[PDB]
Amino acid sequence: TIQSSGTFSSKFQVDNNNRLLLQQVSLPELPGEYSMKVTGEGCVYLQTSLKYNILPEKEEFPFALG
Amino acid sequence: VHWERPQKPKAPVGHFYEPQAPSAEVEMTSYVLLAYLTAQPAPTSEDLT
Amino acid sequence: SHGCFYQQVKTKVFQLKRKEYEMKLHTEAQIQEEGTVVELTGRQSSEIT
Amino acid sequence: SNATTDEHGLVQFSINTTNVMGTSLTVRVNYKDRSPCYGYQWVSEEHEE
Amino acid sequence: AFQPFFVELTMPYSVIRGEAFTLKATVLNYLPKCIRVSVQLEASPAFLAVPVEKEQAPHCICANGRQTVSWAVTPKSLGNVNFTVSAEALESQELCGTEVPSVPEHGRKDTVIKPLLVEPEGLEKETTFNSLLCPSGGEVSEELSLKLPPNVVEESARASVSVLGDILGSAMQNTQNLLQMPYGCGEQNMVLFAPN
Amino acid sequence: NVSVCGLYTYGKPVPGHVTVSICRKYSDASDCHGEDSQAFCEKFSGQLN
Ligand SMILES: *[C@@H]1O[C@H](CO)[C@@H](O[C@@H]2O[C@H](CO)[C@@H](O)[C@H](O)[C@H]2NC(C)=O)[C@H](O)[C@H]1NC(C)=O
Ligand SMILES: *[C@@H]1O[C@H](CO)[C@@H](O)[C@H](O)[C@H]1NC(C)=O
Ligand SMILES: *[C@@H]1O[C@H](CO)[C@@H](O)[C@H](O)[C@H]1NC(C)=O
Ligand SMILES: *[C@@H]1O[C@H](CO)[C@@H](O)[C@H](O)[C@H]1NC(C)=O
Repeated sequence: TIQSSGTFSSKFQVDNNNRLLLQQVSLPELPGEYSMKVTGEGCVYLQTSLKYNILPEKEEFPFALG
Repeated sequence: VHWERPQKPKAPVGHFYEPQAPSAEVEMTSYVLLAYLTAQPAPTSEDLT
Repeated sequence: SHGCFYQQVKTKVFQLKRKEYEMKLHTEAQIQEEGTVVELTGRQSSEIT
Repeated sequence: SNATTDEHGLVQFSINTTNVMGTSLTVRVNYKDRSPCYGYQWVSEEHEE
Repeated sequence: AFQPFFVELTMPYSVIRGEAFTLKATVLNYLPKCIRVSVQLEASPAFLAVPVEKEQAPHCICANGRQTVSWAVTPKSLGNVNFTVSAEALESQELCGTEVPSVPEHGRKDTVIKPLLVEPEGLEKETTFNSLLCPSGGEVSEELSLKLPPNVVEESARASVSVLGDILGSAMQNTQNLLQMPYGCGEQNMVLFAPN
Repeated sequence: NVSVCGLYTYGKPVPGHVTVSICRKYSDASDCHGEDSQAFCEKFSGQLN
């Protein structure tokens, strides 16, 4: 279970039948305070990926000799 | 994550076919793995990550 | 009328590689008002080594 | 020991001799192999040693 | 299918919100008559387009005759965005050719609606996190705080999680694939023996 | 003999330009890191009427 402060909850179930099944889900909040709560038996690998865009700076006015 | 040999062998090396240097990257990485996986009670979490 | 002729060529059409052997330069000058042509065989052994 | 080529490409290397019967000497600028893609059977390049 | 007189556009599959790009709209005529065309595009506030040859009026295009125009456009919104292009014929303009009837069917004007994709401006980059939560007959927890808003752009922040069990991603092939017959010297014998 | 014809919407003809690169592949070059595997090529430019 994935619980997020901004009322964003999510649930997932893992069983032998869906042993190798990959359950992917999006995360829409810019601020992230995601709490993972797992119960029962069995290990689970959780991979999280985040992406964005940058480079709106680095345009100053030094000497540079023209 | 992984580990290679000293990123490229320093002294004059190469040409191809792994001469006197089989690259041993999979084996050493697995050795590191087996090490991380070993503990007396049971392994921890960080080592498993 | 004065001096001699020059020319810079490119060795791309030669493909200076494994299965293209030696260099024979057969120059042929045709002197005017006689139509007399004469040839010279040179630098056949340019060592593409 | 290393050294370098001067204006005339000459190197006067001296070696003291208090050793075994026969001495072998070699000098190279590159390594003991035709470093760029030598094993193909359709190659054409070398570097004298 | 076909159309006796159609207008087709050209633009890539995706663009960027910051930089601009040209939209090439061409019109093709297959009827024997030669007619002048009024080609334009209805634009939404999700972007900004400017023509390049709008002052000069088209002349005409006869059978198998095609003309083309362009528009320097820059997108503002993000994702899929609609673009509308309207093209039609004209009557009483016998200046290019001899005649110009210009009487198509009720749908005498081709109003095509094509969408295009646009990604958020700025250099794209990622960040990763991983974890192995193993409840062995109990409960386990963890907290992942995602926070990287320095000099970024709104709505470009996307995140995602993936739950699995991966000792089977490559379990299939090599297990089935190896098991061989032993032979050779001691070295080769071990080579073919130990892996089994 | 060589020919080029372009089908379009409803297989109708299309006007434009064409550049045919007829070629023979795998030349005398070594083909590794500095030698182009590409053998002789002939590029013909046509104006698709
Ligand atoms: C803009 O593009 C969208 C598609 O991305 C169009 O949305 C479709 O609209 C029709 C009704 O006009 C619906 O029946 C379809 O279900 C919609 N798309 C799909 C695939 O379901 C939309 O019409 C376009 N125009 C506007 C004004 O948004
Ligand atoms: C060879 O030895 C000299 C010292 O005599 C040293 O300066 C040089 O760096 C050495 N060769 C290389 C490749 O470094
Ligand atoms: C040459 O080197 C040897 C090395 O053992 C040394 O014994 C000898 O004195 C040297 N001779 C010289 C520097 O003339
Ligand atoms: C090739 O084209 C020529 C005319 O350009 C034609 O006469 C000939 O039959 C064609 N086919 C061949 C040569 O196989």
